[PDB]
Amino acid sequence: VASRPYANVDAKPAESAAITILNKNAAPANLFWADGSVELMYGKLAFPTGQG
Amino acid sequence: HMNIEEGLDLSSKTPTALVQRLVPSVFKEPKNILYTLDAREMRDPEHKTEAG
Repeated sequence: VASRPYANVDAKPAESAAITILNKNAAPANLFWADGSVELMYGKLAFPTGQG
Repeated sequence: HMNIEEGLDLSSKTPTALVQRLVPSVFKEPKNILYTLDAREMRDPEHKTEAG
């Protein structure tokens, strides 16, 4: 019941429900997004100054 | 240090040999501590500070 506000699909799978693969052939992807989901974190390693 | 000798005429007596004894004083092999930090670990300065 606590999961119901977080639901994302209209029903649970049937018993032995079939799977359809969309990528029938190998192909290059064209990419789409709405902003704020796709991100780069940037960090700096501590390479010391003065030592060596 | 000296021998004692007895009597007035000492012509029969060996005089005391002066022995210049010496005491050695020497350094040990130097004593060391080694640690390492990688360039990820060095991002937190407490590691160097507490290990020092």
